[PDB]
Amino acid sequence: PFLDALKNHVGELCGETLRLERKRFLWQHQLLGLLSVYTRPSCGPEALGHLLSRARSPEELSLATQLYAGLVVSLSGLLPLAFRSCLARVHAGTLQPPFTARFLRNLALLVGWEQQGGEGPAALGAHFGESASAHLSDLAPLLLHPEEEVAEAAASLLAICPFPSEALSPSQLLGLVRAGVHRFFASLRLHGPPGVASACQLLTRLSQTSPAGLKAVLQLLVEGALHRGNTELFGGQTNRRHTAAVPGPGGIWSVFHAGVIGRGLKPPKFVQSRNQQEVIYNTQSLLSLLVHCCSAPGGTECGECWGAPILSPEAAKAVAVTLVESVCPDAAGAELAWPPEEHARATVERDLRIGRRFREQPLLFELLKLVAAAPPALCYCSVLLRGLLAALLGHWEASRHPDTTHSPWHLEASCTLVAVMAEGSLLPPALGNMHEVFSQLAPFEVRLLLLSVWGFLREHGPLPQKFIFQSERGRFIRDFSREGGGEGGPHLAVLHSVLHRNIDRLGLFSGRFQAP
Amino acid sequence: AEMAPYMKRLSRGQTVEDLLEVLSDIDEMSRRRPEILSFFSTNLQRLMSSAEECCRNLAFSLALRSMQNSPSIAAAFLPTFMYCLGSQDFEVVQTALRNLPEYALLCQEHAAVLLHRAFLVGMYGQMDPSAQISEALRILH
Amino acid sequence: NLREVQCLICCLLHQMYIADPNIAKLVHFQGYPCELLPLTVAGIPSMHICLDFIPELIAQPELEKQIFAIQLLSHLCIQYALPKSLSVARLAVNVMGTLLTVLTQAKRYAFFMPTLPSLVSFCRAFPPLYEDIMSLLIQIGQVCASDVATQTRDIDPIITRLQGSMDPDVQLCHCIERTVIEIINMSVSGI
Amino acid sequence: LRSGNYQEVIQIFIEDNLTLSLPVQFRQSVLRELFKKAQQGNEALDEICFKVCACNTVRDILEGRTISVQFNQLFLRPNKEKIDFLLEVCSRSVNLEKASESLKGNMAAFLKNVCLGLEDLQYVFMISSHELFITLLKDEERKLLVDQMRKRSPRVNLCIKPVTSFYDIPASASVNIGQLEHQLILSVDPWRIRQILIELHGMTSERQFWTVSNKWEVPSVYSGVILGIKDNLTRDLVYILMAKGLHCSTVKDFSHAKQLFAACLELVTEFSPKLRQVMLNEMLLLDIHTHEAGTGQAGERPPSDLISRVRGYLEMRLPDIPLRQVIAEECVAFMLNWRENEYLTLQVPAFLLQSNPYVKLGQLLAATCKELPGPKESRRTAKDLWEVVVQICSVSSQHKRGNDGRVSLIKQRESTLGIMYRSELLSFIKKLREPLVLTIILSLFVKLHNVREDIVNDITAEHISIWPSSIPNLQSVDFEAVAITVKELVRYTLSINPNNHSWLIIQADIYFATNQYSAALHYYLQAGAVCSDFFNKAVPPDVYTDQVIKRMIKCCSLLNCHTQVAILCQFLREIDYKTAFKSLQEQNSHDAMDSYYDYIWDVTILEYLTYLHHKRGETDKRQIAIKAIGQTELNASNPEEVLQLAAQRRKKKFLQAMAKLYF
Repeated sequence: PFLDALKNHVGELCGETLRLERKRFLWQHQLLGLLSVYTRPSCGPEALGHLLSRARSPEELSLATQLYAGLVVSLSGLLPLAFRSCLARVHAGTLQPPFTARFLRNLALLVGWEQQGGEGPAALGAHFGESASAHLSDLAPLLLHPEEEVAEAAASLLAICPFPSEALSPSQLLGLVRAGVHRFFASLRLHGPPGVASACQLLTRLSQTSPAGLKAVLQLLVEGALHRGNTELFGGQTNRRHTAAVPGPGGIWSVFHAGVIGRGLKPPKFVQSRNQQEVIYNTQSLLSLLVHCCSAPGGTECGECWGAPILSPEAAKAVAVTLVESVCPDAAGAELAWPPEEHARATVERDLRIGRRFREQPLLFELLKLVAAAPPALCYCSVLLRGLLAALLGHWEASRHPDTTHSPWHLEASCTLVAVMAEGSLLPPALGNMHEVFSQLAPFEVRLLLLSVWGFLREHGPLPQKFIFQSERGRFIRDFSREGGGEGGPHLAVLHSVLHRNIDRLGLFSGRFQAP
Repeated sequence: AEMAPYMKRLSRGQTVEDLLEVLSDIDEMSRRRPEILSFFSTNLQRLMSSAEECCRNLAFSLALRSMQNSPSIAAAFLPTFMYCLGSQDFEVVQTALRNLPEYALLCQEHAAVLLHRAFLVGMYGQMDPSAQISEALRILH
Repeated sequence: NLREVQCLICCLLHQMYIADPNIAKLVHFQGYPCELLPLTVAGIPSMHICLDFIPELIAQPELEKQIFAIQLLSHLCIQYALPKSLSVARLAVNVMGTLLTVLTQAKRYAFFMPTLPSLVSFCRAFPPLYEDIMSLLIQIGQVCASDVATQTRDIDPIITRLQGSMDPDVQLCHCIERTVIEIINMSVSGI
Repeated sequence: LRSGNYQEVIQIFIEDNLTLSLPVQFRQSVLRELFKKAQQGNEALDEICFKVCACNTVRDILEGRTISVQFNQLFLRPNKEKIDFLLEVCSRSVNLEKASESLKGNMAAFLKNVCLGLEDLQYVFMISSHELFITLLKDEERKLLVDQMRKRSPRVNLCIKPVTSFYDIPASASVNIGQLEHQLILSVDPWRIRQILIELHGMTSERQFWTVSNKWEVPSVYSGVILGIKDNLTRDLVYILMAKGLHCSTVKDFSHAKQLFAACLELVTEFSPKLRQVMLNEMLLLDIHTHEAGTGQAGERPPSDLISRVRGYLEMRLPDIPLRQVIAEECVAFMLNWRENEYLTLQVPAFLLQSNPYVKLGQLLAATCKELPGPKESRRTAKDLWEVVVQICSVSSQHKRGNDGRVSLIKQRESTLGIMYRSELLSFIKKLREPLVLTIILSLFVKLHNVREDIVNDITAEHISIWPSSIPNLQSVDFEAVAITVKELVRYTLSINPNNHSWLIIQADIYFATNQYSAALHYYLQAGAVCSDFFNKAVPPDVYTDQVIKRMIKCCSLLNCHTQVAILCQFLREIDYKTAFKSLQEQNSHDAMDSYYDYIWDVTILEYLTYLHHKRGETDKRQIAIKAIGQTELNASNPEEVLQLAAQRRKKKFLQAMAKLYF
């Protein structure tokens, strides 16, 4: 009778077990142990769940581990059933949110404690990792919880929880990708760059899965960053009162006006306000997450370090493709070979649209630099570079100012664009070092230089090929010796004529354009 | 003592044959003297989310009859019913909606969250539960 | 002191409406803010004859007139529960379904955002419409769900099957789930 | 740069950091040349390259512009010298006695986010011990940063030893009995258990101490033979150690079970060799499960001595030992799992091959496994496999003398005209992990489900169809049993490789045949997401065949999503305009109408949409259709490359949108 009275009194029994008295806790702990050994269903998963849903200190986790160790010698299949009971209580209307936040924290501490040491975790055959990985689809939506502590605990758990050795089903893979990107953006908004470690760890851990997961992570990560709800972090974007004030001009005479043009004044117009430190450091956090995701496996620890790990030319290709998708979805000029100059006068609407997109969100330029440090990648962004270049050509055709510093953004966009295409091994080093004169020229002069750039890309196209995969230190290299043009003859001639005009001011910088 | 071997078979059961045969036996001996289903609560919870259709239907019918004996235990099968309503097997959800209005009456304190989850499962997931939830509404008053 | 002015104005409007119903029809065609819709319906008895032109008001090509007709009909059905009110309520449900068939996404949001509490009022007034009401909800729910899948979103509500200036589609989905919550809690506490 | 004195350039860049003199774009150009000429062949430049990158990024963070992706690239693998040089450059870069408050704030924020970027703790330590970091931040934020850095991987301490509420010097016989019993139940170390047993038998007189824990379980034949030892101490010891070893093997504690069975081995040597051979069979069980669980699918090979001992166990043949069939289960499962296609016909003689049906089924399955790499028929093996599997799924009595229903194959579990029961067949195929034999068995059960059970029109997909078509005695096989076992086999085979497109297609077809259109659409989309990298590339036509796309169209149509039907029927090799027009004519769509008009690329279907919207009164969806037609991307007379590339862009976006909705 004592055992099956405590069968339904186990709730208060374990509730007063966690008090850590002088000698009472050992007595009630053995009472729980003999209870869960005795009872015919089990009553061990419920006891383990109650010890896990209310543990707020390391020693009561320790008592939970002693309970499991005392139970594993007799019963079996305890931890999976305990986690089923816990997560079913979480997803139902019970287990009020401090309890589930605490439980997810205790689970994170336990499964992190497994993946360390070996004197203690190998003694208890708990297998917290496999049991936690079995419930991963049940555990992903907890990143979407309204309470911040539950979401933070779930983020820490999913950051530390190992994946199945079975690999991961694509539906729950995609769902984990959605949970990761949303948690990254939400923790970036709420806390900041301190507080995204769990989400970045989860995203960079399931980015190193099968490559479909890598493309999914990169795509959702850098199209969610350009969404309206998240682009503010990375840069940015009656009758009574009518009749009370109708005296004088009315009366027995007609009113003065004839109507209202629209609904009246067009608002009072909104003034956007940001601070640059948060902008630059959220950008730093996102580019750090991308450069972790787009990096190769590595893990060799060879040499004396001091080196640059490779960025994968396939991950940057995915980033380039989804960036082109986000900016210009059109397919009129999707060929990677540049058309003639006069053809730029046809698709001027698209060029203005890419110019507007680059002007509104600075992060696009930043992403181009990410595309830059993987030389087959920026070739896929030939449409974007062509459109932005054509917009800059239009601006310098329409410019009437004597000096190019009167338009800040267009000068910065031109110099940044040619610098990025010089990063991506598209232009020669001789011709790619021209932007340092752009700050002190005339608009027609920088126009002629950009037409020289356009003509060079006509003559030597930005094809995915013509890069050799040099294998001793395996990277793609474009060597400008063997194309037959080398440094652009007419192009460097025009650029040298540009220098030879403004000798008065381009004196010191004439040494950069010397022949190699 | 009279219920120990059947529940030992139910707990240590791997194949569909053993579970279905024990479920048939317990249904047969629960047609008369139907107060014996109080012991089969946790195992009926575990087997109610089983993927085979026949044993799942037997477990659901036994759970509903166990409510019919004493409705004070309907607050204990709630997490399993919520899990069956929101699982990814696409047959547990349909068997849950088939038994939705009866359990909606038999719970009557947590019917709001049950019907709420029914609407979101039928709304976000493309299926039509409107008849069952509306019938539960009309007989719930 | 606000209530005294409100009831005095209600008295004057009742006298003017019983003087000639054409003014009442013209005013309800013109429209007034919805926060007056309880006060105007509870306080002016003459709004009973307002159930004569709700079929005519709901047939106008203008859209905000249709939202006003739906809301006014809902408050009238709360006030006066008649076979005429139930018939015009069924007509309202059919009109909302037909406009669900024929509406552009932006116009769909603009039409279905202010209406949906009226469906709570319709369901509270009349039990025999429940499943019909329910059918409309599930339909609107999943079509909005489909719209959520059309483009990327900043909240991803599809995987949120557990419980400011946002995307209109997730706002419409949230309005649908809240009006379902309101219907269910109305049904539970409705005895 | 012309000569090659790069360190001199480094101190110029430090002086420029101090003075803000040189143009920033010149420094970026110099960084470009240093990276490029590092890539031109010299390996001695990466040090200078990191130094100049650090100088450039500290210039950028003084003047408040962005952090380069190269700086994030060079701290993928941090080191002591890298962070030391970064701190040295940051210390030389700012003069604290004449700096503005904005400069100190920028340097402190840069140091803080560099601390956040690091993952290993001692780097956070010596970057927090620099005098610059202490001076530039007040102590509360420094302690906050250190606290959140140590919170990432806490050194938690948990005790594993169980509760022992024991009081010293019990001075009582029954109390000491209880203490030694509780210690005996909890102990896993066999030598300690031996100490408990010898002391417990020493103090007691004639009490048997195996009936002291009812959770200990021994197999029936082994329990029969193990109670035959005469001495009490040896009975209790060998019984409870072998029970504890079996329970530890059950609960995946393999090393402790190895030690327990090793102690059992060293102590059973004296009494009998029959028990010896029994417990070497137990050793074989433990070794097989340890190899299949520890190494797993990532293990290189069996260690080639376990193969010899299982090879022997299949030819022990000593008739005086008890033999549980689960040993032979793991033997045949291990023989089929690791792809040894040589113990099928040359070895394993018929001299009691036919006694164990497990061996016969594994032999027949391996015989069919070797046939497939032959572009040739030779189909005796597939024929007999087909016969033995249609006979195992057959009911014995034709007119059912016992109970009139055939459905009793799932109820009676007797009366099978096979070498084995169907439940043991599921138990056998659930222990196989090799993909080729699993997909052989899956194609077999798919074919057995596709024999017109009463009438069926939708044939489930099958990767190979080499089995005999006509079935003799079709009334013998119970077909609801075939449906149940193919659902078991599919859902198990998803738990062997969830990223296998053919199995996902099979699951989708089985859901489609059972009128579960939503799940069928989910698994079809899932297969498309397996084969193409979440629709980034085009799905190959060997996965989305015309039958598969037509089934997806039917699933979308029966779920009342008609714009999706039109878009999905653009996918076919010949565009099915009839079903498109019939679907678009209806007025009860539960999917979106206008926002799915961006995923269309055929002028004909948009023409019909405009006609339908003009007739039926849609004055606003008509304008959406006009805007879609009037695009300069979907014109009929574009070059073919432009049209096909716009088509594949819309295919990618629409399939991703479907994977957004379902899946």
